[PDB]
Amino acid sequence: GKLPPGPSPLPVLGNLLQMFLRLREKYGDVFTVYLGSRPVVVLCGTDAIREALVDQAEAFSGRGKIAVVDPIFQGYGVIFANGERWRALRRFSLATMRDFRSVEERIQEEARCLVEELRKSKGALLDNTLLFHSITSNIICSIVFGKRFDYKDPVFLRLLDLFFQSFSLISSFSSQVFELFPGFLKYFPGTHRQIYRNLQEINTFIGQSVEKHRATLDPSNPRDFIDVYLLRMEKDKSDPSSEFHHQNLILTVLSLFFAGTETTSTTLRYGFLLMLKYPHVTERVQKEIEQVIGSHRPPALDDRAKMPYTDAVIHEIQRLGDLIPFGVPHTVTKDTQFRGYVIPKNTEVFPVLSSALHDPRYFETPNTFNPGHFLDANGALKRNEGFMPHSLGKRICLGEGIARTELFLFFTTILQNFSIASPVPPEDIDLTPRESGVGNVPPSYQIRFLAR
Ligand code: HEM
Ligand SMILES: Clc1ccc(-c2cnc[nH]2)cc1
Repeated sequence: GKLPPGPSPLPVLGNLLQMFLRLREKYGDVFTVYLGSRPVVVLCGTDAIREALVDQAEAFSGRGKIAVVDPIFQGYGVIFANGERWRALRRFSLATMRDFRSVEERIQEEARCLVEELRKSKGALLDNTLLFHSITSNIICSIVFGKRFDYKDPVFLRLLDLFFQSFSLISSFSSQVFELFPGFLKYFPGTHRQIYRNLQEINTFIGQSVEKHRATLDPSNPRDFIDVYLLRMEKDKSDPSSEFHHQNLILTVLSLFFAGTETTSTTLRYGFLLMLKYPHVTERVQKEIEQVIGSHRPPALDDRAKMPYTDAVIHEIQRLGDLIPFGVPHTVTKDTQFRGYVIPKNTEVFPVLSSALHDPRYFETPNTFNPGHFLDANGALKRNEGFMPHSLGKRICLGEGIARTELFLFFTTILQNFSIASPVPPEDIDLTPRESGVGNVPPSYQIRFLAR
């Protein structure tokens, strides 16, 4: 057969001289795009993403490559694995992170520390970027290492700087050009060398933690993901077919930090910029916190079901946020039939999540902040099929539950204790991203946390 429609490519440049959502109106919801010397099928709109990821879930359950980090991951780890490797790691990961209320108690604890830290500034202007990277890194440190770090620790901070520098280098023009031609640019200096060095330095720290965990291991009292994985690693020691080896341990742990920090942190950074721009919304979240939780006890995950306005605001922050606008690349596991077109085995697929989050079928005002998008006539929370910020299908975000608990407990715990102000008036606040790509990031801003 033939691949979906699209612009006619060129020998090596592919469709370079024709550069996803731009091409949609001419070719359609599903089209073929050549990113140099490789073809990609793009899925635009809620229904075409749902058709592929939900209706043909096993076929679209493959994972593609991100050329700038593929030299680190090399198909290992829970995010970038495929086939049996992926199934075994994902199954083990859901099971272990589910075995350790404790993720909620640790998020509550991390929110109590954040309040304590914001209270020391005493209403001073600060850039919350570093503290939001720190609380989301501390939830994973707690899960994978069985402990958290102090916000003023220089070991912790040196690893964050180096790590968050990598996300900025990944979602950049330099790295975007690398994706189009990495078989040629790998031989020259570029951001790929810095991304490589920064993630190798974090892998070295993970490797040290794993040997320290093994050296202090109590097999009858596992305390975290690494301990559990080391016990599965000694169980499967005899089987050479086992996926539970050292290379998958380091790159699974890296995968959880790579995925579990940047995006949640930015969601919180973006949310506080919207709460600065729309104080009537922040005031209303505080009114709802005051009625359900009050001012003495801290927020708990059970409070969310009784706080639909706050819950709707958080949905709208993720929707308008649109942090992963093209999704994480997929691949077809076989030669698939899709809308009359034939997608050959191993072809890369891009579920353009942004086109679902801004779909005018499901959102009255797609480009405007409207918490009413998730509230019905009775003031109750309603969800629609356009809301897919964590994607869907078999590759659906493994930390969806963690991420959603973090946003609830950090937004409400901060707002119960603090009000916010900025030198920029609400009407002059801009929400333009700082660096687009695999991970959206908004512009840096200043904010005061005023104790109540
Ligand atoms: C607001 C925060 C977050 C957002 C918007 C988000 C979004 C996404 C998206 C769009 C994908 C791609 C799914 C696909 O390939 O179709 C994904 C995958 C993934 N997420 Fe997240 N995520 C968030 C937080 C987290 C957290 C906190 C964790 C870890 C605790 C995590 C772990 C993962 C993993 C391991 C994958 C790969 C799943 C697989 O390939 O099987 N994420 N996420
Ligand atoms: Cl290349 C890439 C891979 C995974 C993520 C991710 C998963 N969940 C949150 N972030 C982001 C970017």
